[PDB]
Amino acid sequence: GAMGASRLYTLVLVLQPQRVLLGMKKRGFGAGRWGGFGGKVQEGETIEDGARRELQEESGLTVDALHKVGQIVFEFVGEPELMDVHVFCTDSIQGTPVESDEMRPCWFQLDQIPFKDMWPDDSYWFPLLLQKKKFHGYFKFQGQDTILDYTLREVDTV
Ligand SMILES: Nc1nccc(-c2ccccc2)n1
Ligand SMILES: Nc1nccc(-c2ccccc2)n1
Repeated sequence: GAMGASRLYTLVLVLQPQRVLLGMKKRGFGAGRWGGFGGKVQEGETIEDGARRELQEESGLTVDALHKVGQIVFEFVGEPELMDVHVFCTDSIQGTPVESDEMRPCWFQLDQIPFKDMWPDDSYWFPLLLQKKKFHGYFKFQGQDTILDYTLREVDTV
């Protein structure tokens, strides 16, 4: 039948030549994992404005200019609504990251990407992000650890 309805999310990676900024989620769904900064797009908000807003709210960083790098759809067994995540990256920042109620930030060298403490799907698409290759992906999860199905492709245009 019809593909499930999806909720629009953004996800932002601050990716510099030698390091990436990640936030450890302090509470809720996915708590205890390092990831990018993101959340739900609000009514009337452009996707990129939502991405900038999520970065500011969760990390304190203000950036003008994000680059679209990928789209990932997440599905969780037992929940009919999908997560439609638009992924962005920026290399140029001009402030300091701060701990927020949602996220605790640390910088990671790019030979120390903390995959063991990141969502399992990141092992597949994060390498494409690091190579500056655009991608579309889909991951079906049983709970937070187990992938039952996934698709992934490199694209020329997101
Ligand atoms: N906590 C939780 N657990 C399972 C699924 C979801 C979900 C959220 C937004 C959109 C689609 C699914 N959220
Ligand atoms: N990379 C990835 N994979 C699956 C789910 C998530 C997620 C993280 C925080 C909040 C909601 C979903 N992130």
